[PDB]
Order: sequence, then C-alpha cells, then structure tokens
Amino acid sequence: DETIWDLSPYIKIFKDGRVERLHNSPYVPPSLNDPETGVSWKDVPISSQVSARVYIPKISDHEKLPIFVYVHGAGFCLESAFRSFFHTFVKHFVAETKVIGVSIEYRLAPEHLLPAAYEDCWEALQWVASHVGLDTAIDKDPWIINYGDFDRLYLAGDSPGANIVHNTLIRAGKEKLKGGVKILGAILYYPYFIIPTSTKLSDDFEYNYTCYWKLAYPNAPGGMNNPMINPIAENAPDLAGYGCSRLLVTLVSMISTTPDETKDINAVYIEALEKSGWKGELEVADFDADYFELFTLETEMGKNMFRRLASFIK
Amino acid sequence: DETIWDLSPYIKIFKDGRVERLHNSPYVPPSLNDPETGVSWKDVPISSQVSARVYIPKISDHEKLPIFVYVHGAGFCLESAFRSFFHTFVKHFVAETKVIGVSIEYRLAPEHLLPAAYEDCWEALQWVASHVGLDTAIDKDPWIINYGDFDRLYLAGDSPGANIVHNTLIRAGKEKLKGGVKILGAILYYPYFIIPTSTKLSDDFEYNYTCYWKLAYPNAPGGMNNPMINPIAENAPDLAGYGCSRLLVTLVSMISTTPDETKDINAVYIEALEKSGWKGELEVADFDADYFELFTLETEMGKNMFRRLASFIK
Ligand SMILES: CCC1=C[C@H]2C[C@@H](C(=O)OC)C3=Nc4ccccc4C3CC[N+](=C1)C2
Ligand SMILES: CCC1=C[C@H]2C[C@@H](C(=O)OC)C3=Nc4ccccc4C3CC[N+](=C1)C2
Repeated sequence: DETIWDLSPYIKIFKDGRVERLHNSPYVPPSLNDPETGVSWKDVPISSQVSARVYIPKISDHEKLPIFVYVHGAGFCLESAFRSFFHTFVKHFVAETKVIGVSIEYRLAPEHLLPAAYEDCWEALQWVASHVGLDTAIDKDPWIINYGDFDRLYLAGDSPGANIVHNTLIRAGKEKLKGGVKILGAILYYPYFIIPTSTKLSDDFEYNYTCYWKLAYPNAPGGMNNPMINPIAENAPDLAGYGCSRLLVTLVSMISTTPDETKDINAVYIEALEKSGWKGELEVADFDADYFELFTLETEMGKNMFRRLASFIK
Repeated sequence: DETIWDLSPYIKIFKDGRVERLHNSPYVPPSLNDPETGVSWKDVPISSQVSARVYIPKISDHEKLPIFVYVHGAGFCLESAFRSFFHTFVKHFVAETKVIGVSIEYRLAPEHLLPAAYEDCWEALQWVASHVGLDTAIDKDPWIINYGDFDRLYLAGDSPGANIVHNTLIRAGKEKLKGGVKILGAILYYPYFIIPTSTKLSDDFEYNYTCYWKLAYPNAPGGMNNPMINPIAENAPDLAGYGCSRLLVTLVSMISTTPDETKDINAVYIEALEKSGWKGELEVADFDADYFELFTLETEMGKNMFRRLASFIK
C-alpha cells in the first residue's frame, strides 16, 4: 500500500499504520563468558516500559569498574540494545575498556513518539544512579552494586541516541541524580541536531536527515526549532548547565557511500558549548570515515574510531 | 527455491540451508511490575549457549515460593521463552500459582539438531539447582537465591518440551542434581512420544506429527525407536528411575480443528510408567480440548486446563 515515509533501506511507514523495519539486525540472546570476548550480558527490567542489556567483562580482582551507559541511535525508530548491530559494538567496547555496560532499551517511534525515548533514558539513568552505596529490592542489579564505580560514570550515544544523551545531560544539570551521582564524562558519536546555518543542506540530504525528527516528534513545539533538536534555539537551555565534567564529540564524513552534511550544524553546536561558560574538558575527534564503520569494526578506520572512544574512558 | 520441509505456516527448511519461520509470535521485552499481572521478568545467561526468562510475582511476605522450570515446545524448532506465545502463558501461570518461573531458552533445530535441546535444558536445570543454600558469582540469580524454595521444585513442558522434560527426568534419576536438589513434581502437557501401537496413525497426522522428530534428530540411532522419542524401546532407560515424586500428564483431543491421534501412544507410556515400579504420585488429566487453548486462555476449557496445572502446584 501507499507509504508516508519510504526511507529504504532503513524503514517504511505506511498510510495504514504498518512499520516495515528493513534494517533490523538479528536478536542476540543473553550469554555468559562469550567465547570471543569473555563478556557476559543479561536483559533486566527498569519499569513496565523500559529495560536494559547489562554487560560485565572477564573479572580478575574485586576491583570496581567505570559504568558505561549507552543509548543506541538509528532514526529514533530502528534497532535495539538486544540486536547485533549495537550489541556487537557495546560487547567489544566493554571487553576493551573493562567497564560495566548498561545499553538502554527505550521505546521507538512511530509506535511511541518523542518524548517517550527521553523519558525512558532519564528513567534508566536514575535507575543506574539508584544503586549508589548498596554494598536488595527486586529491580536492583548485583553487577552494578558490586562492580560499578559511581566516581567514573560515563553516558554515551550515537545519532538520535546522542540527541537523547544531549537532552539527558541538560536534565542531569537541572535536576541532579539520586544519591548525588554525577556523570563524569559523556560521548556523542555523530550528534543529531537540526540548526539553521549559512549553507543550506542539499534537498536529498535535508529530506533523509530531518525525516527522523519529523516522524519521531511530529507535534514538537517549534518543530525543528524545538530546543531538544536545536540546542541554540531562542528558548534553548543554557549549555553551561551540562551535567558532566568531560565531553567527547566524534564526527564522521560519510553515511555509507553518501557524503554527510552535518559539519556546519556540529560546528555551531561546539562553538556554542565552548562560548557557554561550561568549564569542562571538551574533546573533538573528526574522522574521514563512514558512520557505520564504528559498529562493524571490519575496517582500520572503524578500529581507529573505536580506540579513540576507548581512550576517553580511563 | 526447493524445500526439504514445507511445514507452512510454521517453518520452511530450504535445500539451500535457509530457515523461514514467518508466523513466530513477537518478542516481549523484560518488564518490572506488569500492569495486568504484577509479574516481573528478566533474561539471564546460564552459559554461552543457554539463557532463561526468570519470573517473580507481586511479593507480600519474605516467604519462599515454589520454583517452576518451564521448557516450551513447538516442534523442537519454533518460538522462544522470550516471545508472547509461551511468555504470556508462563506470566499468567506465575501470577496465579505465586512461583519463581524459569522458562528455558534452548537452541532450536534445524540450526542446532538434537541432542542440543536436551543438553541445554539439563545445563539450565543444574544452573537452577546451583542456587541451593546461597543465603554470589556473577551467573547466580538473586530472585532464585532469595525466593526459591528447593523443597518445592517443579519441572514442566509442552509438546517437544514435554519430551525434553521426560529425558531430563530420566537424567535427574541417573546423575542427581547439585546440592542434593530433588525435583518434587513434573508436568507433561501434550507429551511428544512416537510408539508403535495396534492402530496405525492416519497418513496426514503421521506426517505432521513425526516430522518434528525427523527434522530435529535426523538419523537418530534407532530412528523413531530411539529411546529419547520411544520411552518403551528395547534399550530404553527404566521409567522407575524418573527423578520426581509427583507427575501430572495432561492430554487433549484436538490440534486446532484437527483430531489428535496420540491417545494410544500416551496410554502405552502411562501403562509403562505404572508397570515400572516408580512409587511416585501419578496424576492424569484427559480433556476434550484444543492443545492451543492452554496458552491463549480465551475459552472456558482453556481456563479449566490452566486451573488443573495450577492445582498440581501446592
Ligand atoms: C541521511 C542521514 C542518515 C543518518 C545515519 C545515522 C543514524 C541516524 O539515524 O542519523 C540521523 C542511523 N544509525 C543507524 C543504525 C542502523 C540503521 C540505520 C541507522 C541510521 C539512519 C540511516 N542513516 C542515514 C544513517
Ligand atoms: C499435527 C501435530 C502438531 C502438534 C501441535 C503441538 C506442538 C508440537 O510441536 O507438537 C508435536 C506445537 N506447539 C506449537 C506452538 C506454536 C506453534 C506451533 C506449534 C506446534 C507444532 C504445530 N502442531 C502440529 C501443533
């Protein structure tokens, strides 16, 4: 039948409400002592609507590890913490950086429009924070209680996930987290913002980039000038409020074989943060690379970007 | 392309190795305090190849609950502990009986031929047993440690799942479980055995019943007289060895709108158990009912069978 959004080969949204997910990587079940990596993972409930895949690496000491909270991307509308595309990345990252991984399973558009994802990821972060100083209720993860170092909490995301992390950092700034937990550092791989710049995006890229915000938040107050998509809008929260001490922004130049056009947008964002009076450590990493190579880890450039993100965790 | 097995609408196995399962029930993610039932569930690893959905109901006292280990059926080759068909059943059963649920995610044929499922379910049962007297390593479930009553352990399955439970009971008999854990009671809902009787199965029913054993264990030693499918074969293990004190066998008369033909097979099985010198409590429940009604819970006969299984747990 007719479609509203034909975003082949990623997603089709039909006039009749049907959603075909063309890029849906297979489910990967929980595993103990993964042969390749020694990582173990489990899928745990946070609420009746929010869950997470929790990861622990091969253990040596009693020693506590940084906590790496990941928010997957893909259009606000695709994939899962539980499917191989993002799971394979987080698994390898956990093995390499020796962290407790918490990959959030948040509700996807169009079935659950924004701000569902924002609410879910905030609820999940507060859930992580709620374990501080518990050395237990049925919802509490013993991996986080026993091995999570709340002095080294990181929050990371890609594409719309990085947009969620942005909005979560603003919120962590205004509201604070349970137990006085502070986010030490955050990572945005391929930020997802929409900002008017002096050079217009090309017609095709504008359509295939802005569509995700349009289908995920059709009734957004201010549309693509909503502060949650445009972080320098008239009514936007002060970036000085960002609730982390360290921030890594990683930029790429290609979406598969398509030239990316977010250079100007991300430049305005970074200039705004630097001009804000946020007195944190800013790290930018700008690669001639495909967005996808970070996750697949088949190419040298993919491995370089992986190692750059790994270096941000100490 | 050409197929080896066309079991539309459930599974197609192609000459070129491809496996289509088009009508698999949807995945249902972990949830805390389910609005309908108050049950919570999580997906936890047992090994690098075996996982389980663990269920806990709304909690009142500190009081310990029976442990209900479930082994889903569907052809040795379909569905999942994590998909709605079996999950919805186990969820409702947990709410009604107030038990710790452990629904085993075992490897499916044809990707993992038998005896993979048997090995996986044995490993899962030993994993459950390994929690006895722990009031902990990263693989141990705090729900089982805190709320699991090892004096009231039940092992239950349907269709090929019931075949797995049969073979697991024989094994529990020969090998014993960690910590001296004994299975108190077991349930076979719609047993899956192949036994020669005096009345031949009809052509169509024989094909659509035996196909699951043939595709799951091609060239099993003895074929359909393999002791693991035919529990009264010449070389079959003694049924006196069954490692439970109580057994419920529940029989039905219909597969959807198709007359079932396992009455004679299940009669031979039950007569053999009764003649074995197994000194346990045997319960048989024979309904004029559709196999499917237990899981869907839409009909009065479905609710009757549900309540019969619930009565077996005390
Ligand atoms: C033309 C802009 C564009 C962006 C890229 C980054 C990001 C995304 O959603 O960006 C907004 C995605 N991550 C995925 C991971 C897996 C399947 C799809 C995606 C997308 C959407 C498709 N895409 C096109 C990729
Ligand atoms: C005509 C014989 C026959 C048996 C029935 C019982 C059982 C099964 O595998 O029994 C052998 C199934 N449970 C399912 C649950 C969900 C999808 C399919 C099944 C099957 C296979 C289809 N079928 C055919 C149902």
